[PDB]
Amino acid sequence: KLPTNLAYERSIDPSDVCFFVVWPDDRKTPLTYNSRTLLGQMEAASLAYDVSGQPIKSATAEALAQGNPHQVDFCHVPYGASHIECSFSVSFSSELRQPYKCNSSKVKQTLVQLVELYETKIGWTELATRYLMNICNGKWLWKNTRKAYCWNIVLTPWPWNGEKVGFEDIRTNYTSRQDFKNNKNWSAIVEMIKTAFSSTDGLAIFEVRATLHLPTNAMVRPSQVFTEKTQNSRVFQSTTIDGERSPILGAFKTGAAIATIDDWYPEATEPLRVGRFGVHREDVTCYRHPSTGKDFFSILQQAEHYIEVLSANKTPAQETINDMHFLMANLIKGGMFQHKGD
Amino acid sequence: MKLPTNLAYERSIDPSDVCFFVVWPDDRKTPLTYNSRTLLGQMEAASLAYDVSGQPIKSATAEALAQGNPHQVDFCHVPYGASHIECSFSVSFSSELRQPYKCNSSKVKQTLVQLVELYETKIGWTELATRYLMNICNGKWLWKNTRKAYCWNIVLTPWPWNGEKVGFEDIRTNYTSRQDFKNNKNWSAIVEMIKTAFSSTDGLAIFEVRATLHLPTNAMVRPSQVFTQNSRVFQSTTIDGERSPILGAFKTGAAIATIDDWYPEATEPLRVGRFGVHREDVTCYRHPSTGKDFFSILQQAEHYIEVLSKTPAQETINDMHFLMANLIKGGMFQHK
Amino acid sequence: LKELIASNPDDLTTELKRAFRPLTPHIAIDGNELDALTILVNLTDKAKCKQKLRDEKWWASCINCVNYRQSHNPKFPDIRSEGVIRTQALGELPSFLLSSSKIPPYHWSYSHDSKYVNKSAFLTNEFCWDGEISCLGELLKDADHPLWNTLKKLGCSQKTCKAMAKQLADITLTTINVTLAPNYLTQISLPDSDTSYISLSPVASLSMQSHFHQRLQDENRHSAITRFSRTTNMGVTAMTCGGAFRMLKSGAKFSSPPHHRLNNGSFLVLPNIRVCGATALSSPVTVGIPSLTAFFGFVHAFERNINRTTSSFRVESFAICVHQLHVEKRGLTAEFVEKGDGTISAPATRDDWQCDVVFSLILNTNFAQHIDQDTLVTSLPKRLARGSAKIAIDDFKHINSFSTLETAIESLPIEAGRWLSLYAQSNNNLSDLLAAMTEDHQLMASCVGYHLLEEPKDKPNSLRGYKHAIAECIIGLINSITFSSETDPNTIFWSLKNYQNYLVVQPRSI
DNA sequence: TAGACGCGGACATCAAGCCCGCCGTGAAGGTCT
DNA sequence: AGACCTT
Repeated sequence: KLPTNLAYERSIDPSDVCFFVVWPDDRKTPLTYNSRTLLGQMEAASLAYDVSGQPIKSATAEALAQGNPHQVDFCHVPYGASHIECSFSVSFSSELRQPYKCNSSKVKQTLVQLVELYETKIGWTELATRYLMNICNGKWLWKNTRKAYCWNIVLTPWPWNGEKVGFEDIRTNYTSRQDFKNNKNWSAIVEMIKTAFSSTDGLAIFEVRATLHLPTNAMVRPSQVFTEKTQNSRVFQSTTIDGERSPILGAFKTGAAIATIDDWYPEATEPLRVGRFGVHREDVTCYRHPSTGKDFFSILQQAEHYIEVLSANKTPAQETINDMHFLMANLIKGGMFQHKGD
Repeated sequence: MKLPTNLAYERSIDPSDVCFFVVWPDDRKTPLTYNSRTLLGQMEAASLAYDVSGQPIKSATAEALAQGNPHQVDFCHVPYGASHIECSFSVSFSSELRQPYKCNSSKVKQTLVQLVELYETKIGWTELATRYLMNICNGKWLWKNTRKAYCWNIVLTPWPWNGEKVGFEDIRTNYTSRQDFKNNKNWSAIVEMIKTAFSSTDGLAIFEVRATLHLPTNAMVRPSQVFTQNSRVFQSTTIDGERSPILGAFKTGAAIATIDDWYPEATEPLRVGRFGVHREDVTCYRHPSTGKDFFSILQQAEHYIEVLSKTPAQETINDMHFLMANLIKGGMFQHK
Repeated sequence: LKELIASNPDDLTTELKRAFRPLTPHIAIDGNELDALTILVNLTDKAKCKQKLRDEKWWASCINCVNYRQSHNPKFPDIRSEGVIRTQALGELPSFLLSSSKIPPYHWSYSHDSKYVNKSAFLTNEFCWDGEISCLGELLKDADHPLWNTLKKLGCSQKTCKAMAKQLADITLTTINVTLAPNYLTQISLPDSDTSYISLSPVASLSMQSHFHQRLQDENRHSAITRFSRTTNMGVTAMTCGGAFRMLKSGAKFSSPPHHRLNNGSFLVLPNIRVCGATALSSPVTVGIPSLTAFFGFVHAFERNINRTTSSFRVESFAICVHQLHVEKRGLTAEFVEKGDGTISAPATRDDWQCDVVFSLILNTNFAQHIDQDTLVTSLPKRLARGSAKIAIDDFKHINSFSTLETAIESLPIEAGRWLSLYAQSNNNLSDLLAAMTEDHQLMASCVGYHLLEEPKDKPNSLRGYKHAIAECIIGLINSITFSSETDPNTIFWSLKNYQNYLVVQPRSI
């Protein structure tokens, strides 16, 4: 199995999250930033100690009490503003049903049959609520909702016939999976995601709109660049809105916020970025390592075995469709499934 | 105990800039402004009439030492006829000291988590959290503007809260000692909302501070300065369409965090750091040859666990306050 | 051409080491000859004194590097890419299309691995003996050759080690060896007519990489530095100038004038498409607006989506209207791979360039009938040069069709743009462009077409199984148009013409 | 409703523009033996 | 597995 070239492409794609400042007389200007230098202090461990104790003799009690300048960027909410608002847009489609690469027929008809038999037996009501609870919570701001007063999500569906569905204060009301379900527009927006995945060339579009109340002169945290090389730290990713600079908060950083759903690994406390090695960025560990047997290429190599389980009416579903909820998550976002190359 | 090659914490205290405003007897408020003026001074440097480790040079005669040095500086004063000065900022207290932020080693992560937990149960947050609230409530975040002033008053509005605004008045005579804040109608209620921010998980508390300064006529205001001719350049932001000095975001965090007086001499409260540096004199108390810095207490953290399981003596307590104060500040404790 | 004048001005040792590595003008070893051939036989470790590098099995490591000489670099820009390509341009180009047929091909360089970088001396350096600018290894492969009794100036090489240099290097200098699977090569597919499709893989000529580097090292308004992190694996070209890679910045910050100053058919509009994070490294030598073959693929993947419903769409042309432009460095974090020893880490680090295009399109098809309202949205593709492609909800009411292209530019609800054409003046070197780029500072350069090295041939694992060639990149020049009242639309409405060895996209006026 | 809007002459000299010190670290290799 | 590897 695992032929020499096989690839899908993604079925969820966001855009970037531009920031704007609103004024008390209902006026809108974009948020800006400027660079700032500062005087730190000698605090690295490799300046006093060299290796395993042995403090450096040429770094005395006056050499350590110097200063060291470093230049940063800095962004904050200006004085006398109302709040921040954060435009954003998502879309959904159906590209998990047909492959993008070919040249093996026995795995091409198997990987389209497994989608058909997951569709009707145990349908899309599991994944399409997890992908929608990450959007409608405020998981896509990543750090701007901590140390904040309140925030409010308002989303415009398409194709829709009705009023703009909006979610009010989330820190008190929308706590668990229950209170998202007790809203009078919840089953109409999950089912139009179910319509998108399960139709040949179906489409869904959500335009998301947040309102963010922060304290006086509070800082704002966008995404940062990855350039390789007064040694400027914290250079912000930016765009030009209205002929003015503006920090953008990522484009692939927002695709990583939405797809934090994986809690089917052998310990399963916190959801993970969906991937084939299940990596936790704040550790360096790999949950679902390729020795536990639970990485993606050791679950994709029972694809004819999960045909032979879905046909039987006795579905276990304790630890055998968690191997299929995980398997269908990597087909929506994945797309370079190839063993020895590329 | 030995520490890994990737270790890091975030803050727990997060203050902001201090915007200034001028208040009139009409009760209206405008921003404060400044101007650059040029000066004329004397030849008064020792490296200008002498030689390096030597004798007076014979180019600096009686004439050529009586000329003028012109120099441009910035300058900011209270305008004539105003009433007082108005200041404002806000501090958040999270709990991001409980677990680390980037650790790569499952063994030292278990030690740092169960050391914060044994700290909460035996030697509580009544000693650290009182010290950070002490500096916010007597204007140590103004640094030199309370020097040579008549009277200043501070009014707080906390979140979450139901009641009235906290207020401290006449801070030269009434609010001096540690007991002078305990004798209050509103003091205990705001200390257990800083502890509950630290002790519980997903725990938050926001204070939003405002003060009034009374200065004599045309008195001078002293804000923060930039790092780089123009001597004495000031730090600026735009407040409702003008230019104004700001007194800095990191600088007001360095006045909240002067609580360290446990070093081996114990005279003046220092700014908390890994090596305990000082700037009034340019030496380091808590040098690593004394065995009292951060990285020599962090590598002995396994020893402090079986002291907390009879009360600890005094210096084991005074090194646990110093270890906790660097995790609140937390600052990328990597090595090798 | 600084042979002895640069030999002893008493500067330092590595003046010569910078002078043989092919990112510099050449020297001509004519007068002082034995003192220079004792340098290249002593550039292998890192005169006439540090010997025993002469008459040993040294030649076994010295003969293996002549097979890997790489006219084109298959490792650009990803490190792990096996391949050997050494072939010239296969044809010719007209006057206003810059490529590596317009500069002579004499800067080829060893790119296989890390160890044999220094041991690839003595047969891969170029030294201009009396006439010809030539290397050292494509000369010593015959008997009746001079400067070979100077190999016997050193009394070490017996004439049985001459007997291997007779017959080892016999027939080498025309090969192409890439295998498409399993490999990290890029490849695409393009129509050659309305009947078939040709697959093609762009490669990077390291004569154009050398030529643009050693001519742009002292002007900063027209050069943007792009670094890489494993310079040894890329070959000696990315090691000599290690990391740097000066490559042709856009010229000025983008300017938005007023759009137009005005008072069959089948003209369809698409208003203000916004792209989030499309790449800017279009050719291997330019930075700025993306390649206009990506504006072609955005159209042809759109006309195949409508032909799923009515199979007579036939888009036939398109027209580009750039409203915003913004280029910067952002960094693309690649994700974890299985490395190869035992571990799971990230692959090698590079710099990127990403862009942000707000543009709008005019499409002159032949379909003389209304399309729809609904399925004209569902049939839009979602990417433009690795980017995103979204519009709005409330801009679905500006999408309309027309039959007269002078009211069609009135339907664009922005009015602050610019149109695009091609600059039909000769650009035989890089110095032609920068002279035109300092008179204007408002013109852009990108890859407008490809240039084959092959007839092409049927290769087994070709992408969609069609027909696979190997191509270069064609630099061009992009212009501003206001469309006042008189500029005919033939300078707009570009197409693809298939000139039998190059697939250049140019407008339909030429 | 018809018109016109002035000549003639100078824009001074003189000195000077200080020093102090610093510029953090962890992670990301293909290839033959 | 590890030894090689330059501006």
